[PDB]
Amino acid sequence: QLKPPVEAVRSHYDKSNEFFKLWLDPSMTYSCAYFERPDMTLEEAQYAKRKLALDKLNLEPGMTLLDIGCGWGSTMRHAVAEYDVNVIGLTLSENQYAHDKAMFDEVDSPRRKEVRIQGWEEFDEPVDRIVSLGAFEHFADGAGDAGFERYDTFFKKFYNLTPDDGRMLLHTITIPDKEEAQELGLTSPMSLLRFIKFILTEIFPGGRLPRISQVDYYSSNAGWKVERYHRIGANYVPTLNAWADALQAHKDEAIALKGQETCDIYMHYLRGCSDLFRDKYTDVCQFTLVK
Amino acid sequence: QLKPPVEAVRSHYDKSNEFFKLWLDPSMTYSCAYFERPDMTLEEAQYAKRKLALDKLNLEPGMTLLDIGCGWGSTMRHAVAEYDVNVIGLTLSENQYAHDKAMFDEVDSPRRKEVRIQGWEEFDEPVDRIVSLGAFEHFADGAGDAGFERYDTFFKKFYNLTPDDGRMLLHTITIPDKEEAQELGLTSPMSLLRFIKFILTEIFPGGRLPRISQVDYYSSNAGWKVERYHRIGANYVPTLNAWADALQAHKDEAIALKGQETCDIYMHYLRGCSDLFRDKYTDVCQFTLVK
Ligand SMILES: CCCCCCCCNCCCCCCCC
Ligand SMILES: CCCCCCCCNCCCCCCCC
Repeated sequence: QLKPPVEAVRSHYDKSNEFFKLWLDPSMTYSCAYFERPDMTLEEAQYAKRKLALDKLNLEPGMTLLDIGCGWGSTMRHAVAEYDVNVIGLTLSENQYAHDKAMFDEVDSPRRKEVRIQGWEEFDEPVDRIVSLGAFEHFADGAGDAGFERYDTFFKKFYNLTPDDGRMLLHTITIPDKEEAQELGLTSPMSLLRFIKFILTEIFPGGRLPRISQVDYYSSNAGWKVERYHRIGANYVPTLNAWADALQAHKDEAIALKGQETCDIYMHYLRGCSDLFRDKYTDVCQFTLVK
Repeated sequence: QLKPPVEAVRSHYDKSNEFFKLWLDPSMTYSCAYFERPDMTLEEAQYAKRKLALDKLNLEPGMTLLDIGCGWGSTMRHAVAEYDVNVIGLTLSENQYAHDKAMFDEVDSPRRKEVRIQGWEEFDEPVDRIVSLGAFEHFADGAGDAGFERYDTFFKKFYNLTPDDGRMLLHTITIPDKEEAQELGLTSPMSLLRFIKFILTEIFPGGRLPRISQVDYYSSNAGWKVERYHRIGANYVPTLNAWADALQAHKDEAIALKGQETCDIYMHYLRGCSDLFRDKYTDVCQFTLVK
């Protein structure tokens, strides 16, 4: 069976918790926010995003929630606080794991709070609901076994680990399908091609963005149905600008911490990606998957 | 002023003359062929391509021809033989220079035969005609001063080094303009994006493909007029398949020579690029530039 893209993932997310601390919001949510109201700060928007997702799971207290690619815990920690469920978080980052583990010590609840350095490929317990925010772009990747063919194992797996009322909220960056790209009038100048290369080179090695039809094909092949396609990628512009701005604001702390080049790399990364979503070149979609 | 992309260029073209010898035609022409007649071998097609270009220069004997990015000499060596002009060749490859230099010893003529390790940025003599086949994609590159803004220096320079009847045959891979890409129905799946990244990573670091309108803008800004746009990119499929096939044919010699990975890399490179032109994602154009 499958090998998790450990080293690829670690090269990014294990860059330094203090480094990310500088420019992420306070909840350290590392995925597209949700400006449900025009006046939310970034941090309130991250809450709104977490909420928005968790609400779709029809969670009841006592249930077990699996969070795949649980980042820095915000989603788990929020799922317990606001829903009273037990949570299991999957991550491949040592830093993220270290931090979620400690962040758990703080607040208390009769609910289970587990973070693991485990891949979805290796998970094998029964759960009630599933959430994954901004991790999916790594699932087509593997320790030398990459391929969208992997989505197939994925959806069939977690269809089988969940009850008959089982639900999955898959939140992920996407790219337009043939028909829709044409319809958008999308075009790929040389600057853009250089950028993606830069991204796949300096930021997210082995990352693969799905087309909605890919998520359909493999999900339904497993028996899933999409109760909703919530396209919300426009929110990534405010998000990404916020991150970029904060990083710039801490330019001197950041150069002090992980170096000159990295400020440049990440500023370039953050500024650049903003435009991708501005231009509708990329999107973010939240699939509500049911049986 | 400008610094030539020496190390970027050397990383590719200085891979090994024996290595390229294995799969290039016998003239070792490293650019899109021209199957002027359906039955030409690759080698005859390279001649047809060289001819096709040189014919546009209205060369007379005694004239001086500058070949920019003269590759492995085929164009120079052909320009003397069939036109009786003196030739200067510019290259940044040590291997290419070594080889053209020796290849010159062989055949003889009262005509000057010069190959130099010099950039177009550094050239400063007067010439009658100018040819450049498959080098142009490196002109927007520089030793830390890349940018299409460079084309401006280029065209203004060689407008000034040539007489009033001066002509330039610019032969280069291109990419579609906005309007035309849309019209072609072009689309950039993830596989394609991964590929370009692979290309700009493992094959042609810093390479930049022009849009026809870019060549127009900068050329005319210098005073040039395009007497013809000869689009001939479809020929690159036969060319690239030929190269790929030959390399495969010599798989064992090649693995013996520069290693396992490199056979893989270059097979992947060659096979892959073929499709780019098959799909009209990229093109090849020959600009006849006049005053
Ligand atoms: C080529 C795509 C690489 C895979 C995407 C990994 C993003 C994982 N989410 C957390 C970070 C989101 C940063 C925004 C990415 C925008 C492009
Ligand atoms: C991203 C583009 C890189 C710059 C192009 C350099 C090609 C210089 N010609 C000689 C080699 C031609 C090989 C075919 C290239 C097809 C893509």
